[PDB]
Amino acid sequence: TLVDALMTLLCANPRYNLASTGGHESDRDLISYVRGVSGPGDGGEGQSHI
Amino acid sequence: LGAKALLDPRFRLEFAVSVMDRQSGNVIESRTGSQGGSGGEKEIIASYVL
Repeated sequence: TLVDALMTLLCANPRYNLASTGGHESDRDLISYVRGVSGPGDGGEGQSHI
Repeated sequence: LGAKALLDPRFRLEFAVSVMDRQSGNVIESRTGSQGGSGGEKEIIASYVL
């Protein structure tokens, strides 16, 4: 996440969390970092994941 | 993708993982799509399901 934060500055469209899929695809957006979304919450209305 | 959906059984389902407590059948955590999880989070789920 630290590296993602830095990467937002140097790049036109940085691919967050790239090293998770060996170079295949990115999973996370930008906003969730601002929102501090701690993972995907439970479906029972959640709200404990943000 | 579409021509898989329309003619092949195992492409009509999305798979998901859930965590349940011994003392309560209530969801503790369930995950599917937009993983947003560290690389180490993935490999556990991987090895355990396999």
